[PDB]
Amino acid sequence: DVQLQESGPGLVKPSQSLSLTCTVTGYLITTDYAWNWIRQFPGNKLEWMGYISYSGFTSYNPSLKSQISITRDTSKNQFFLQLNSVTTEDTATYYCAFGNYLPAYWGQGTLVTVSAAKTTAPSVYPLAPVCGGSSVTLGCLVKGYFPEPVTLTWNSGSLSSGVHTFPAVLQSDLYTLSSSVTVTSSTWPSQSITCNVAHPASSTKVDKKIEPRGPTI
Amino acid sequence: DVVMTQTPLSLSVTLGQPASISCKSSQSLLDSDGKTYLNWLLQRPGQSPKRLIYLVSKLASGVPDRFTGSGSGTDFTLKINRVEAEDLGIYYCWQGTHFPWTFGGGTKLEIKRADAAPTVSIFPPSSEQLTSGGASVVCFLNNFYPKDINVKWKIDGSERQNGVLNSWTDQDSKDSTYSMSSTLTLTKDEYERHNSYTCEATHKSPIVKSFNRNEC
Amino acid sequence: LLELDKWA
Ligand SMILES: [Zn+2]
Ligand SMILES: [Zn+2]
Ligand SMILES: [Zn+2]
Repeated sequence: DVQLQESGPGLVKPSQSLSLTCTVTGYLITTDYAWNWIRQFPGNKLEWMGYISYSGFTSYNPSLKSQISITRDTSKNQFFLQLNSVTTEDTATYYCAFGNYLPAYWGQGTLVTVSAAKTTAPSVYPLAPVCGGSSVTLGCLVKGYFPEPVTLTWNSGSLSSGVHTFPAVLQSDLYTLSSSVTVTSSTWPSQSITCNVAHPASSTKVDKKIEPRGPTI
Repeated sequence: DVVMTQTPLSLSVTLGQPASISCKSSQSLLDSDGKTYLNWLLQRPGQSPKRLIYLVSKLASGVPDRFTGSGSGTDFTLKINRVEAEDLGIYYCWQGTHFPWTFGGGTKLEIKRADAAPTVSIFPPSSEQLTSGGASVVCFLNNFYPKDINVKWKIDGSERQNGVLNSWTDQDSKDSTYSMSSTLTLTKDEYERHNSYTCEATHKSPIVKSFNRNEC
Repeated sequence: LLELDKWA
């Protein structure tokens, strides 16, 4: 099979340089094809940035010429993207892809935020239902972190159905995110449900068990 | 640079009905080699874009014959013969005939279903947040349709839109519904000075959910 | 096995 995996810093300061790696598996980048970079801005806009061919020739989007460089390391079967002196407008999801030469297969994409704001760990709060059916809805609230993304799962991911995780929203340099999970009443509290949150940026991993509320007055 | 434009911006199609998206270029995509390099792309919620169509009509390996591409010059069309739920997401047209290669802005395909009121859940601040000196009240509106919904927060009867953060999911292909979270954040001191906390959902007679501090 | 386009 042929799989592409992007990797790199999720947060870079303005005026600094951006650096991304695409690791290719299942095919040698020296054999054939063009190896592309493409980004998607917030709002869904897609932009082709450029490619490096199997033969090592490069082609760049004229809009980016004096900023961009695409290189490769044939010993690690990797190709790279570099933008010098980024600005906040370079904030986007970056994708590696390959085609012959037009892109035909895409990577998983990696988010890069360009900002001056400071990396901040999340507070995670359990949301237990009010004392007042056949199903019950629990929640998790994650506040005051930066930058995106956080990884939120229920029971380390074993809980999948009936989960709704709401897109993070930025306010005053800090993100808020929430998630709800609906299960049958024969499931909880008879069985423990825990919200798990991972924030790679701050090396944070925290767990929060949802405990039933006590009786109301 | 070659401008790609799509219409409509959003298409609401009933399951089983055909859907057609339009794409236009600011100049002819017919190359001097005879071929026309017009491509279609699909991006399902939370996923990377996938190739759907190349050379106007050719299907990428794995794509059902339900999908038909056509057109020429500067006018192209993507047709989905029997729309299924998993087809929902964003469709992009893009050109490879001219340099640099450029993409259309996208068209969202949403599944049309019967209207549905939200299931509303309210959550007082957690003991953990309260102890830290903050207070967030959370309202979940789950599994509603259409997407356009309004939430009013009332504290001791008084409406309050200050310090409210709202967030919608994309459409769920399981039941073709949407969900949204509304979070009202106050200081603990403000929170402890009022009694009733109520969120009301009205939808494109409110569904109301409420609790009283002095009952917790 | 991708077929070639004009750029290849
Ligand atoms: Zn594989
Ligand atoms: Zn749901
Ligand atoms: Zn007050």
